[PDB]
Amino acid sequence: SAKIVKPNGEKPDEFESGISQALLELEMNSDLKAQLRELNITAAKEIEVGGGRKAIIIFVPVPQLKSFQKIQVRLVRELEKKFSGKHVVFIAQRRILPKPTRKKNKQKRPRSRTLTAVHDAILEDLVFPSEIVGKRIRVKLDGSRLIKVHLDKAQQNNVEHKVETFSGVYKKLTGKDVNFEFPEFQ
Amino acid sequence: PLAKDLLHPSPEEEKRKHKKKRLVQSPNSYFMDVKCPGCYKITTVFSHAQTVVLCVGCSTVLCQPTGGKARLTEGCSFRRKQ
Amino acid sequence: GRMHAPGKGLSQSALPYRRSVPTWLKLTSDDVKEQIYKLAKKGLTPSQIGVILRDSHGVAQVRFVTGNKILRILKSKGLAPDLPEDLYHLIKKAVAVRKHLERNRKDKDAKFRLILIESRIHRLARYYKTKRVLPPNWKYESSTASALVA
Amino acid sequence: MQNDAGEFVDLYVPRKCSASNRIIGAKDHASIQMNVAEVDKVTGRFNGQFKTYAICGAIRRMGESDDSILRLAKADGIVSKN
Amino acid sequence: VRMNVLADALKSINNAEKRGKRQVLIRPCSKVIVRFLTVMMKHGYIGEFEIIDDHRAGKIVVNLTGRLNKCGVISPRFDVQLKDLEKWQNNLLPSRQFGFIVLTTSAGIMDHEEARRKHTGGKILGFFF
Repeated sequence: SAKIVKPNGEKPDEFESGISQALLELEMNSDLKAQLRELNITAAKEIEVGGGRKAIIIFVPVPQLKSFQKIQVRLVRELEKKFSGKHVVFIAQRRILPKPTRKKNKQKRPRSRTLTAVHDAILEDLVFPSEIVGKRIRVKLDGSRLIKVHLDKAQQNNVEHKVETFSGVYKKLTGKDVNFEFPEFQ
Repeated sequence: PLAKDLLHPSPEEEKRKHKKKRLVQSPNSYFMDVKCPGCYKITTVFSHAQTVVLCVGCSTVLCQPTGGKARLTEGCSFRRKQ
Repeated sequence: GRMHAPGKGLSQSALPYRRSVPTWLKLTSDDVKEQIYKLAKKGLTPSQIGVILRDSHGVAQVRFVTGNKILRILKSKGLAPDLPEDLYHLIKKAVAVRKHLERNRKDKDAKFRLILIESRIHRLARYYKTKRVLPPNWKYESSTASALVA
Repeated sequence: MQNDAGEFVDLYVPRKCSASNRIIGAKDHASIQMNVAEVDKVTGRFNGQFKTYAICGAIRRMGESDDSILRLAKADGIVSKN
Repeated sequence: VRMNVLADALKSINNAEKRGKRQVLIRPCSKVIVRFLTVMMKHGYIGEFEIIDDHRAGKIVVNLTGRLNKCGVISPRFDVQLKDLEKWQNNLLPSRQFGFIVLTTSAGIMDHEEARRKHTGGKILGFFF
């Protein structure tokens, strides 16, 4: 509801009349001072998983995505307190550059910002509190493939309900379905 | 043994192979916390050390590098971390 | 296979899967770079920079902390050496063989080894003269090879 | 074998091994076809019908027929379920 | 020293299907050999196979069905035109009823029958039946 926490590269700001206001308002969390004063978010999508189970996502400028990791668990709790019945994830706006081809002086596309490295880097901030300890992409007998992501179970104690909204938000943003598994320690 | 499901091995069989050759490879190294006797300073020394690790204030020798896995000098306080 | 011995040895390091810094390493990118800027000025070389901050500092791999390699951050403001570290040690080891071979003329074994090391120098020198790490007129002269190594 | 007329033009359809899925030949004289007779649930006696398994001689001579016949009794509701 | 990675993988499948095994382990993964294997899985020779993602080159575990006769490779990637393709078929196929010489075109890694339903002669990449 204000132009401070939510900028863009462009003018449009639909569906942030309570979203950017949701983190203007809050008081006395751990790291209150170095968060409300200078950091910012970019955009938000309100997509669906399952049935009537909405999930607001936050698009983040990349150099301060690292500054959202050290306060994320003490930001998920407040944003889910205010927005009840709702899940909160943090995904960077990462800006795909197209694969060059036969068809001015464009210097070359860094592989940090390629389509393979983006659709991978979308996961390890999607599952922030559990990192990824394996990946077992498996083709489903008909050309359709399926990604099995193994999370660590050393921080299992928060990611139990978010796993089916993890696959739904990964399907809308990327286009490919996953499912998550919790294998034993090695 | 025509039907070993060689995508899901048991972790016991996973431990008793090479550090290469595994289904996903993973090293047999670890990091260990070592209290030298007589100081507050926890050391975070690597297991397969190659250097002679010295302590900062009470500057006695902590471990000895040897063949595979470093032998600690004194019987000392010691734990495997992470 | 091993290049100049018929060996089939499989013993080399295996990075783990997780690229992340562990939760106990409270040691920042600013601190590990300035440690590397300190003790590489104490005459140390990029293969032995990472070994002492693995053993006594817990930093598992500098690329997993800084996002950059060890020799890459030495060249970041110029205090990296002129010859590469691996070309330096073959040249240093070949001088030790050649000085040995002068007093020991009828050591026909070291005469066989001397061309195997010196072949590995020139095969690796032709790599760096294509990556423009070395100038194109750079030639391994055995006469001035003892002046390249200190 | 279903020509474009739609007719079966074939002397016989040979069996195939339930382990190695390959064809038992006409004179593979080590290929067994044996029956495993299931029981009823409540009293455990022979109820009349059975289940057949053909194990070809090439996979029988190799020596893991027992690994075979247990594995297809594991999958087909007979042995242990653990 | 692995000069061809499709040649090593498809040698490895061939030894275990005649050995009787239900799974193989293919140590390097490639984008040419996952598009190679979903030409024989689609025609119905192998089943579910998984790509094991590692940060270096991944592995592949293939579930063998038993319907495979031989899955070789034509090791120099020769060029084959659609005029020239018919004399490639009668050399290295057991019949004109079945089996596929799988060849990479500008429009994708295809069959030989997909290559002439399109008009897309290419480079021969391997064969399987």
